[PDB]
Amino acid sequence: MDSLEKIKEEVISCKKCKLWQFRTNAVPGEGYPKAEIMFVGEAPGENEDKEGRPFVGAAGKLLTQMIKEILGLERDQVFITNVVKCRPPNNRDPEEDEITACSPYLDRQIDIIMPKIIVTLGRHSTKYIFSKMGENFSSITKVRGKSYVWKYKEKEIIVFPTYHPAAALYNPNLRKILEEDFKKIRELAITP
Ligand code: SF4
Repeated sequence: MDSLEKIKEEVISCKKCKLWQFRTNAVPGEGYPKAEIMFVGEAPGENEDKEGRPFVGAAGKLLTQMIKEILGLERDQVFITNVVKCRPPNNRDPEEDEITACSPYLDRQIDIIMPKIIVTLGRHSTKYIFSKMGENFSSITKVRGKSYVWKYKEKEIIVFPTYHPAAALYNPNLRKILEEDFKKIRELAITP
């Protein structure tokens, strides 16, 4: 039967799409298997590729700070991954065939974890999860900052799209919006 350990083993040696040829390390994701909050980013950047870990660049440091200061959580208490788990060449966006190849890993991670909340960081992860939900995706600007109920198996999962933290690094206005969004995520997390 499936497990997060099995998914990690498969990802680390995966050659299911052409992205494998460009990587230093695949990035399977990390965190608590019973996380109430699951964060899903786009694809690994350069530092993520180097470390084999999600959100470790400057952007990841900001994410960590927001999780700590606004949500009141350590990274070990949440689960963090990416819709595509290898760094696209020259940091381009992932192709549709790459998302198709890799996203079953994310499906399997969600299946196992069944978080209360999935926070989709950026337009690619948001569009992907919306496609799985059957929810209409317009743009990240139009859908961010709202909760969407995803009836999934026996449970309800709250999907909360926001901007990717890298977008907030050098943009004070967008960072305040991201912070406000994390405040809303906090309220959702603590409310029965
Ligand atoms: S991006 Fe995903 S599907 Fe493609 S090689 Fe890496 S782990 Fe496999």
